[PDB]
Amino acid sequence: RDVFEVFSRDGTPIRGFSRPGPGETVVLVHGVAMDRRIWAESGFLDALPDAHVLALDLRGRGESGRVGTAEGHALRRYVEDVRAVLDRFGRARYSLFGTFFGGRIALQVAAVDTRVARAFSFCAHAEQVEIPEDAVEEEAVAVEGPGGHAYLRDHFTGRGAPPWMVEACARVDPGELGAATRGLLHGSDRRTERGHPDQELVLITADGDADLAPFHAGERRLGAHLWLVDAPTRIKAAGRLAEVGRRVAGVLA
Ligand SMILES: COC(=O)C[C@@H](NC(=O)[C@@H](NC(=O)[C@@H](/N=C1/NCC(=O)N2CC[C@@H](C)[C@H]2C(=O)N[C@@H](C(C)C)C(=O)N[C@H]1C(C)(C)C)C(C)(C)C)[C@@H](C)c1ccccc1)c1nccs1
Repeated sequence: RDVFEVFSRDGTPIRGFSRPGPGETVVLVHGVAMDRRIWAESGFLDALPDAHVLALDLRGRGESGRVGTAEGHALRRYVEDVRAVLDRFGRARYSLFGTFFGGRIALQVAAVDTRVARAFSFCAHAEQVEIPEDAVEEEAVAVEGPGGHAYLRDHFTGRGAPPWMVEACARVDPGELGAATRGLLHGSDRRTERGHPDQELVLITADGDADLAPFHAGERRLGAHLWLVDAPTRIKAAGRLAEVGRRVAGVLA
């Protein structure tokens, strides 16, 4: 792997790795309490042996610049972070894959960037969501304080998350956990749109998801394809991420 840095629209440095390959260029977008190490740890990366893989750390996570404000964590800023990565590698065609909120990011990048030929959203749908201000602020307080990593660890353990997902939370600065959480009140509630007719949009979730309605809504509204994995919940579906990688590799082939 090679490392890269790019600068987002607002000056934030965005750092990542490039794993060269002869195949399609795939850009990987992690979730809120994660960093780019999840792709190797989950087995997703080994499922794409031929692809040119680009994996960034979103702002405030991993090796990328610190933010520390809620508006700095607005959805539009993460979209700018990903588009900067698309600029550095100069391709006309990219396939994006995002986990959890990273899926929402990938969908929004697809809406605005005609270089995105495919976008895959793992365990996130594309529809409008009502965000309860009070509960999100409460969660920001929990995650940003001294007990914040333990709060997330305990929650994800108790819901059967894979170990890599449990462990990743402790690698995120508590101040950025709080700011990213508050950032969800700045634009993340809106639905995403289709960027252009030829785009391939894929949503992935647990067959046991308690709320499949918005996933079906995306099939209808966006012409998205819905992929199911065997799991009772979205968190547990993350145990199937390597398997999903193999299915992505079948599309890219
Ligand atoms: C139903 O969702 C689940 O089954 C768990 C699942 N979450 C999500 O799919 C989505 N979100 C949510 O549904 C709600 N949102 C929350 N908090 C905002 C939020 O998400 N976070 C703040 C901390 C950060 C780790 C992240 C998170 O995970 N928090 C958990 C908490 C229980 C540990 C958490 O969901 N809390 C809740 C409350 C309200 C209880 C505080 C909502 C409807 C208000 C948007 C994410 C992907 C998203 C955010 C914005 C736009 C669209 C989607 C995940 N499992 C692992 C990673 S994401």
